[PDB]
Amino acid sequence: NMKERIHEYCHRLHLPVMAERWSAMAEYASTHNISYSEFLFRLLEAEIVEKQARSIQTLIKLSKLPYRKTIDTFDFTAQPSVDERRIRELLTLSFIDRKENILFLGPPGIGKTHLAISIGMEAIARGYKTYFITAHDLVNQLRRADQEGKLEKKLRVFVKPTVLIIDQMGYLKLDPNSAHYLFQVIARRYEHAPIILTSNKSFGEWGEIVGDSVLATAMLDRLLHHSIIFNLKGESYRLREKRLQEE
Amino acid sequence: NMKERIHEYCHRLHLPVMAERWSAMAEYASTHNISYSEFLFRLLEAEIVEKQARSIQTLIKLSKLPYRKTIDTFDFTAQPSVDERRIRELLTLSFIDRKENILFLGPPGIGKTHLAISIGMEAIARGYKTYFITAHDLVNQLRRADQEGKLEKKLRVFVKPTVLIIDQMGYLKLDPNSAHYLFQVIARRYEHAPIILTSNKSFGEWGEIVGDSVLATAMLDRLLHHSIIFNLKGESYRLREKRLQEE
Amino acid sequence: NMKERIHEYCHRLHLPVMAERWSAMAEYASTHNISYSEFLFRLLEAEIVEKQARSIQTLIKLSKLPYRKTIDTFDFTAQPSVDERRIRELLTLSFIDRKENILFLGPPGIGKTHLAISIGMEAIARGYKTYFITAHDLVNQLRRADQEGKLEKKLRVFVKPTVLIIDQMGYLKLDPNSAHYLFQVIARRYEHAPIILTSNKSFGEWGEIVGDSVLATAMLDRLLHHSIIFNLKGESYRLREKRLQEE
Amino acid sequence: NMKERIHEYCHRLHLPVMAERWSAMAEYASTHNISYSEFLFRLLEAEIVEKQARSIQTLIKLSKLPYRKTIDTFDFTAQPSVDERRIRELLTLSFIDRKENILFLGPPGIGKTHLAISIGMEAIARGYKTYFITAHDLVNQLRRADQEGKLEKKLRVFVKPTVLIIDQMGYLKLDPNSAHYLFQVIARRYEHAPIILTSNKSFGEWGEIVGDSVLATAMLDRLLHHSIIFNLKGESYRLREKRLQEE
Amino acid sequence: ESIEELNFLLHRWLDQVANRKPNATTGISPQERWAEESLKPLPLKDYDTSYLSYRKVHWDGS
Ligand SMILES: Nc1ncnc2c1ncn2[C@@H]1O[C@H](COP(=O)(O)OP(=O)(O)OP(=O)(O)O)[C@@H](O)[C@H]1O
Ligand SMILES: Nc1ncnc2c1ncn2[C@@H]1O[C@H](COP(=O)(O)OP(=O)(O)OP(=O)(O)O)[C@@H](O)[C@H]1O
Ligand SMILES: Nc1ncnc2c1ncn2[C@@H]1O[C@H](COP(=O)(O)OP(=O)(O)O)[C@@H](O)[C@H]1O
Ligand SMILES: Nc1ncnc2c1ncn2[C@@H]1O[C@H](COP(=O)(O)OP(=O)(O)O)[C@@H](O)[C@H]1O
Ligand SMILES: [Mg+2]
Ligand SMILES: [Mg+2]
Repeated sequence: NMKERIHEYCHRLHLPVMAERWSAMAEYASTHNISYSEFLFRLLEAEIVEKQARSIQTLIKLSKLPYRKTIDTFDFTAQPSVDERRIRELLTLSFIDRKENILFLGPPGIGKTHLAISIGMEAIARGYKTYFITAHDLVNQLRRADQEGKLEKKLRVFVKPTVLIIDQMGYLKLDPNSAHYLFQVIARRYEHAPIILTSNKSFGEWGEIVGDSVLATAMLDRLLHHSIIFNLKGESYRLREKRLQEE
Repeated sequence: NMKERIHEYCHRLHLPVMAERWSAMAEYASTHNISYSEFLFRLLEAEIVEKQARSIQTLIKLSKLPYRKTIDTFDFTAQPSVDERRIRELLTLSFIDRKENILFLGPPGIGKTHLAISIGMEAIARGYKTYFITAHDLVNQLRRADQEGKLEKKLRVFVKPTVLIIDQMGYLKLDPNSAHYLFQVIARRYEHAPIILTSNKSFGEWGEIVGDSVLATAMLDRLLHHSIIFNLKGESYRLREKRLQEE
Repeated sequence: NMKERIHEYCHRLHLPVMAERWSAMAEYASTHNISYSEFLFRLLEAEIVEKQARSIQTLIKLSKLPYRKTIDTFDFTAQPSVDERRIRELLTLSFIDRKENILFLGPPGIGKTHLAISIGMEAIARGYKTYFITAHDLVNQLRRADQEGKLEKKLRVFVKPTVLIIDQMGYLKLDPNSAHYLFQVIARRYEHAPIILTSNKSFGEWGEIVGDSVLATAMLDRLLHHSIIFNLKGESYRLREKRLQEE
Repeated sequence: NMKERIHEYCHRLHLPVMAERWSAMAEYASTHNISYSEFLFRLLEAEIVEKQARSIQTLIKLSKLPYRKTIDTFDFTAQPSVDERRIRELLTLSFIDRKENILFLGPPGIGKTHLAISIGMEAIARGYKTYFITAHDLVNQLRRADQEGKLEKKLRVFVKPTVLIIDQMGYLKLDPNSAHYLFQVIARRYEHAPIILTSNKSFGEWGEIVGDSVLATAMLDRLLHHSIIFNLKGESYRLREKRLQEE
Repeated sequence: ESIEELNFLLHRWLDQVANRKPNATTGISPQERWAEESLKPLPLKDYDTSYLSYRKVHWDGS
């Protein structure tokens, strides 16, 4: 007949949602005298919406985020030091065009990673690729790749993503000789793509963390040229905020 | 608007034909008030037909066939040695399921290559993959691959195709190296995929052709285990066409 | 011999067509040396086509349709009240899956029975089973069945068909007994199988038609829960044909 | 394509074996230049043979025989009193045309039921229907049917089969009033179909077994008119024959 | 017939007997030991456990 042939052709053209809903769309267009062009547009638009949803699902899967969070679950009353409007502006993703780097600095547990992942999620929503990594982990992976000789592959893996979320810069300290990998990543992404950094160590401690003063100075010179630095002043939310607000 | 968005969605869902013919088909439906289901079916049918056409063109391109020939072009009155019944039954492509190898033997210009090319074309048309190679070129490429150490790559390339058409066999004499290359090719495609071969020398002569009686006998024994022979006899069609052109 | 044994086997395996056409098809194959597979395929295809033809004839016979009508016979220019789009979409037979009941309302001779007969014919052609009964005859048969105690038999006979076309509704007035018979028929085929009904009275008038306002309202409420209405308006095609015959 | 369509059409026409072997038959006809008519005849003949085999399977299933035995497992040296040639003649099934009744009489365990079932199996092989029952069981079933009022159905069930194997006539004695059921069966099958009887009680004991002298006399008068009575004189095979031959 | 009803019945049953009957080993009503328990305080805001998906709004706004 024709219904089975339509189903088969929709499946062969990779249009599952179209195969599911074509009968209902046809009936609705029938009951409202919808033009043929608008009927086709409705079908195509539904298919596009579903495909974009699945694409966003795949991108969030490959982002390698430890978890999923958003600005909705964030309270700016507990963080009054920094302006709320600036974060909302960042949510517009105007920094992706400017290629500016976003830095969150503050004591542990003050919500750095939360905000970074929220911004990354906003970027992933609108199609931009995003990769989440810990600085020490990134350096270790680059070192292993260099030892194996195929360093450029991993370097491209780290440089291609539009948004790079490097977290826990100061949490762990690898052999200083490997800091050149971090410098390579930061310089290659320089003036090309934004970088989202989050850490609890001042800018002076970088020389100690990487075990090199001039290398850290150059890394910061490039990472801070086009950037918007947010310094979060407060106390560990999970413990201090609840303890001080339950009183 | 709507038309541009329809075009964008069509080209984002990999729908080339619909991008152009949707307006014409909408015009046609309006001129006859065709049902929405039938309109969608017409769009999908046209898309599928063109997709299959492009796929078949690509398959023919990959096959490396020197030129396109069909049994419909092959006259049988001029070739009374064989009967249409056997040839068309072969064209049904049952030997692939039976893994029977097909061998054509006859004087130059009889047509033993036209039939092989037609069989390959039909196999391509029915979704199978075919590779057309001349025995001399096959041997040369295999020798080069062995020299570069990539012999496994070329062996996989020559074994993967469902139907392998080996042409220009017997006319050129072979050394023991080429003999073992041919034996390896046959063994890899023995009881695994049909081989279509055209030659002008009897089986016994293969010992002299390859310069190794034992190896030639082994090749013949393995090939004839699943084989269909075609002894073609007749005046060269090239010569007859030349005579007709003269007169 | 062989021919007589072939005939006997054909008539013992329920192969009517092959019994006669096998000789003609053998002649045709010999005149063109058709392949055995294609010869068998031609035989089987002819047998299947004739089998389907006989099956459709039997289905039409069982349907009790007074005469065969098709939408191709139904002119739409003469009936501008409705549009070809809706009618053909109904002809796609999606309401059966949706279990939507179809109701036609209009003046005498408009064509509300021609469309129902065409829908039934298409449903038969697509493998569905259709029963065409006039409301008066339905009521009379149900009353007789109840008198003889076989009401369940006739109810099963009238509910089993996938599509039930109830004709001649409204013109004849109904008593409460006939009212409850109609209500039972609707209830049994409510959300279970489509009902195609043609009438000439508005829904409100059904209270007077059946002589029970509450029962008529219940019937209308249950029917309209899954219904498609067709208000047909125009000069009687019978009268127009008579006028054309006169001139 | 065509192979799948051929398979589908063969299944829709109820030709499973034809669907399985059509490719092989086509290939064989190809390699031997078999005529199209002979190809069709081969396919039809194979299908007919398989269908007849399945029909014989169903008939043997419905025969309700306690087990399956044949003359092959029968030794005529242990039963020299009766002629072997007569049993072989019976195996020709000439009695089915003459409508003569076959009676086996002898002591228990002398092979009565074995021979009766063997002859019944021979009859089933050539398409003739056969029903096996024990006389007392038949009478009890007829009595139950008569009590339920639908006696004619069971009577037709018992009379329709071409061969009726009534065994264990004297094993059990039901209420004499029910012997009229046995008389009904024997008289209705009289001069219409053969009856195969096997029992170890002389013809004089029938009046005692059925509890009626004249009724038994009439039953025997009808059952013995056209018959071939075999009297087996000997001893119980299973015990006596082995005991006397192991010495 | 409803999981809410089942949960309500379960909580009532627990608070009636399950957390009231003395244990066969501790030999004391569980609620007294609960009163003896010293658990760490709960955070004011609970870890949000809700499915988070990203979707796109159609052309019209549906
Ligand atoms: N039966 C035929 N009908 C039509 N054209 C034919 C026929 N046989 C051969 N030809 C023509 O033969 C030409 C190709 O050469 P042909 O296929 O005969 O060579 P071959 O069998 O490969 O011989 P060789 O031994 O040289 O490899 C084409 O022009 C094809 O049209
Ligand atoms: N649009 C049409 N095109 C062609 N013939 C038509 C059309 N409408 C009605 N007819 C003709 O109408 C005749 C049948 O009567 P019609 O179907 O109009 O009655 P109806 O709708 O059942 O009316 P009633 O209320 O009397 O039951 C047939 O000759 C059919 O050809
Ligand atoms: N301002 C805040 N609003 C809501 N939740 C917060 C806030 N600050 C911290 N949290 C909670 O604390 C955790 C984030 O701590 P994080 O910033 O990752 O610490 P660190 O940067 O030391 O890893 C999250 O589970 C988050 O829910
Ligand atoms: N002449 C014989 N040859 C082979 N087997 C026999 C013979 N006579 C009896 N038997 C065996 O004995 C059994 C048949 O006994 P049967 O005639 O049924 O006794 P009854 O008639 O008392 O029921 C079968 O299992 C069969 O194998
Ligand atoms: Mg050639
Ligand atoms: Mg009508």
